[PDB]
Amino acid sequence: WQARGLGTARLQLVEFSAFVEPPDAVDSYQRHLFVHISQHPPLESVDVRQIYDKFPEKKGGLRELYDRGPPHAFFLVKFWADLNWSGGFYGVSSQYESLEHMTLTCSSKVCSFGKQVVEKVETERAQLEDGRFVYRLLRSPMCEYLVNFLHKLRQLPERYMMNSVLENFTILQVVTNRDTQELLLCTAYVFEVSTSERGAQHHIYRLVRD
Ligand SMILES: *CCC(=O)N1C[C@@H]2CCC[C@@H](Nc3ccc(C(F)(F)F)cc3)[C@@H]2C1
Repeated sequence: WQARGLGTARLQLVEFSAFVEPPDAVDSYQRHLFVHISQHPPLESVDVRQIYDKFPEKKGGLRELYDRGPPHAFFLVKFWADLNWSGGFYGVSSQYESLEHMTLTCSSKVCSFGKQVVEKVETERAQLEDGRFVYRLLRSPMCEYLVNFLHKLRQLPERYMMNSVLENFTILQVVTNRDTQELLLCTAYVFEVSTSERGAQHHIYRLVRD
């Protein structure tokens, strides 16, 4: 009964991307993906206690949320970001899918050294498509801390210096039913840089606890 991708039975992540389009994409289109999960054998498990220290610890960080439950909704995603590509569009697209009509509240907490730095909260409503309800947070503008972070991260004269910086940089991402405050999906993101000739890639774990 364990999860096999990023989703419960109540809410599945269809696709998520963070991308940049260069200014000349209006002439011939071109999209560079920093990170990408597409979802059109169990997932491995990571103890949630090992990554507690990387996330905030008062209200709406990991200890309270996991003790809130439900335990099966909690995932860790490890990203190898692609960091080779000035004034283009920096974007996040998310799609979710579900069997209910809900209203989704998506929080994205960005944490540096395990304390929250910026947070964006978005509301999306179900639109019914083909017997299933679809939630489309498409082409959301990436918030300006992270765009500035990416340019300065790219500058770094070593690739292992980027991984040192990204070690203390995490994103926590909580999706709730707006009406009823049920947690549907909590995903913790930890970050490495990819090499240039490799693309972006990801590994998805379930978060489990004793
Ligand atoms: C304030 C930022 C914001 O609104 N969001 C939402 C989106 C949610 C989670 C993914 C994240 N996008 C990024 C992924 C990866 C990188 C990096 F630096 F390449 F590893 C940057 C942004 C944003 C945060």
